[PDB]
Order: sequence, then structure tokens, then C-alpha cells
Amino acid sequence: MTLQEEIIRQLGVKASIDPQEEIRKTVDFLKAYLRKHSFLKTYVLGISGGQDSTLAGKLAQMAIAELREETSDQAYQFIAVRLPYGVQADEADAQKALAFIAPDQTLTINIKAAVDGQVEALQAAGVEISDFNKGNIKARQRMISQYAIAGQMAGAVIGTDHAAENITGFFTKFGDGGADILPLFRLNKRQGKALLKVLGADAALYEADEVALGVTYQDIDDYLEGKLISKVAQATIEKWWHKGQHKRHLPITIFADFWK
Amino acid sequence: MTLQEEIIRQLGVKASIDPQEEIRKTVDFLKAYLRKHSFLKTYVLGISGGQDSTLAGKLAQMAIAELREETSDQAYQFIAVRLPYGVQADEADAQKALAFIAPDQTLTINIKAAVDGQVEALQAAGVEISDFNKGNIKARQRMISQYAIAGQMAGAVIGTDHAAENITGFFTKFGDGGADILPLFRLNKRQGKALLKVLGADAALYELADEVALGVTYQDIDDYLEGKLISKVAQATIEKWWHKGQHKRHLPITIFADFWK
Ligand SMILES: [Mg+2]
Ligand SMILES: [Mg+2]
Repeated sequence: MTLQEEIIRQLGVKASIDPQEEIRKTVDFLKAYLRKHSFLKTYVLGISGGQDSTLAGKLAQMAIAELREETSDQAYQFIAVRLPYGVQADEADAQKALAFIAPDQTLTINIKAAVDGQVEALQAAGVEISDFNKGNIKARQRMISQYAIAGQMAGAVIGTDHAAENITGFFTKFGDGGADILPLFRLNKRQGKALLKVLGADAALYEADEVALGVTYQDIDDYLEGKLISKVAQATIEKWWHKGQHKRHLPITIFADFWK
Repeated sequence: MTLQEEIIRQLGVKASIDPQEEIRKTVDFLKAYLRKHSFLKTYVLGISGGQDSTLAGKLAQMAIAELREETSDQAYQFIAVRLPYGVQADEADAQKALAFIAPDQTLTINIKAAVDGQVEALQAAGVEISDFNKGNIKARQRMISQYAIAGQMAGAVIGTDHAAENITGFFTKFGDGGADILPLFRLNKRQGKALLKVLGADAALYELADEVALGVTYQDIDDYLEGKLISKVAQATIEKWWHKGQHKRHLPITIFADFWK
């Protein structure tokens, strides 16, 4: 068994998908999860204007709407959350995402006072905080904001993690990685695009990451589909895989092996 | 196989321990982890004055000190963190804990401006926040503060989770639950006490609202984790918390997961 095969098995990626089926599978998964947890009424999701949160958000809103029609229980709601740090660069992709989703409720929680208070408290203790580090603070503050809403509104927090991020460990641990349920887990990036095409999403919702990673989504996706890619791209992917193992396992106990 | 045996297997709890041995096992575990991750130099831990953080903190400091003696590498440090929300009620248990640990470095990060800013932003959006909820916000903000320190000081974050909390799910998910490495995992509550006895800890550091909150005593939790028979009411209570806390004890739920069904 190659490393590639073993990664493909862990992440559950199919070489190709039926989009419509995958839509249905996800919606039913999201409904089943709610039906089993009878005290839960809401799904909560940060909406960034990016492909992942747009798709997940849409799938969640559909699950709620159907479940509400099925049960006649109006307390079922999807809560979209906007989480800008200060005055957000372009709210335009977000606006389109929200329009497409048509969410039951939208809340805007500005994380800037919280993030700034955190950084000030660090700095006052003599801890300088880099841009990267601040970035992780923001992602983790968004986790807090979403869990706070969920604690008040009988909610489960939706995570946007999917196979193309997971293989690369391209998320903040206990940040955007911090969530209850992962509707998009098993899908690679292009597979996400396909689902959005089938849902009729504005083409602008799915057209730096790759430069940060040193590898393209084309390559990541192809690797996840069991295809052969260049050696340099393979080594890059495999670097990220090994590096991100701790993000992909539970906290390390004395009985753990994977890190040894 | 009873549920109890299966819980005991998952959490790795021994009916009894040799404290000195368990001490050594933990320290060596903490050293090995650092040796393997050559870019890491520090362990980082919130110090609350409670038994769990006191013990974990001490075990981590001993790992660092030894490893520093072994390697002659001075960059190895234990970073204790104080994480009060405002002017803390009694910093006294904390003081004793820090005195016992004798940490290389101690940082005080007041979380109040961050927590307050977070609740303000929530409240301004019309989300009322109960005391419980705020409590979880604080535990998560501590997670943030510790990960920020670790990102700056080439650190791993120590978690204080242990078997008596784990079985009950008695932690905030992605809060105090949020950590890199769990030195105390496998130990029940009284086993923690024993290690601290052997380390010479002031008896005040380990001798509850917790038990009232849970509806069950640590005596009972511990005994259940040691494979002993307890009352039916305590058993049913423990087993309630077990099933309820399963989501805190697994990875985020994917479409392939089973444990919740
Ligand atoms: Mg994304
Ligand atoms: Mg504790």
C-alpha cells in the first residue's frame, strides 16, 4: 500500500462522484444527526464568501428546511454568522453567499474587540505576536463566537473541513478545525465546485492558498483521486500530510503511536 | 464485557498505581515527545491552583529540567501561565502551585478584555449569554492565550485532561480540552493525589461544586474507574455522562462516523 492509497482511505475520497447523490447524502446525514439529538434545533456556520462555507451553509440550510417541513417544528433554523475583524475588505463575496443560501437567520459578530484584547494582554506580558499567530487567534475567536451562539441557540457548529484542506493540514487547530460536524469531509476541492454547480451557485462563488502551500489544488485533487502527479508536488503534499497529523488526531496520550 | 470494563479499556485506568513509576513514565513520555519534535523547545501550561494543572505542571517542569541537563540546551523551558479574568478571587492556591512547581518562566495573561469584547459583540447581535456559556468562553479564551504563547515560544500546549474528567466529559470542548499532549490521561482523581503526595506537594494543593454539578462523587467516579462496584444511581449517573460526552472524546463527526448512532 502506497502512502497515497492510505491517505485516500483515511479521507474517504472517491476518484469521481455523482454530485446530486453527494448533495443528498450530506443533507440526509445532517438531518439524521439532528433527529438523533432531540435537544438540538439549530446548525450554526460562519459564512466567509468562500466556496467551502458557501456549500456547507447551503447544504445545512437545506437540511433544516426539509426537516422543518417534515416535522412541522419551526424551532429548526440555520444561523449564518458573519465574523469580520473590523471593517471587512469586500463584503461582496459574503453577500452573494448569503443570497444563494437564503439563511433563516444571519448574525454579525465583530471579533475585533476580542482579538485586540487578547493581543494586548499577550503584548502587555511581553509576548510579541506575529501576523501568522494573530491569524490563528482570529480563527480561534471565530470558533468561540460560533460555539457561544450554538450554546445559546441549541446548536451544533458546522465545520467546513474537506479532503483538500485535511491532507494539507490547511486549517487552524481548534479554530476553523474546531466544529461538531463536517458535512464536506470526503470531498476534494473540485468536487466541492461540482456540488455548487449542481445547486445553481453564481459562478463567482467558486473561481494565495496555493502559493502558501507550494502546491496547486489541481495537484492536491488529482492526488486525492489516485492519479500520478509530479514528484515535487508529491513530496510537498506528503510533507504537509506528516506535518498535520497532530491536527488530524486527538490530543496525544501516553498510549498514542502516530507521532513516534 | 460490561460498559464499565470497556470504559476502563478506552481510558487506560489501572486499579492501582505505583506513583513513583507513574511519575517516571510521564516525565519520559514528555521528554520523548520533545526529542522527537526538534523544533519544539517549550511546554506551556495554564496554572489554576487546582490539582490537575499543579501536577501536570510539575511533571512538565521536571521533563524540561532533565532534558536541559541531558542536552545542555538552555532553550528548553517550562512556561507557566496565569490566566485570571480580571482581579482573581484568591490567587493563593495559584501562588502555592507556582511555588511547588518552581517554573522556569511565568506569564500573566489577563483574559478579561478578550472575553468582554467577545460577549459584547455577541450581546450587541442580540445573543444573550448565560453564566455557563460565558464560562465556556473563558475556558476557550485560555486555550487561545496558551496557543498564542506556544506559537511564539516554539511550544506544545499541555492539557490537564485525566480519566475522572474524561469519563464525565467534565471539560469545555476546544477549551481546556484543547491541547497538544495529555500527561495525566489514564489517571483517576485519587491517583493524581498520590503522585502529588510523592512529589511532596503542600497538602492544600489537593485536599466540591464539581461533584454537585455532576450529581456524583469523585469517590464513586474513581471507584468505577478502578473496576469496583458502586451504587446503581452513581453508576447510571456516570454512564449518562459517558454517553453524553462521547462527542467531546471523538474527532468532529464525519459521514463515516458511527459512535453517535
Ligand atoms: Mg476553506
Ligand atoms: Mg481539572
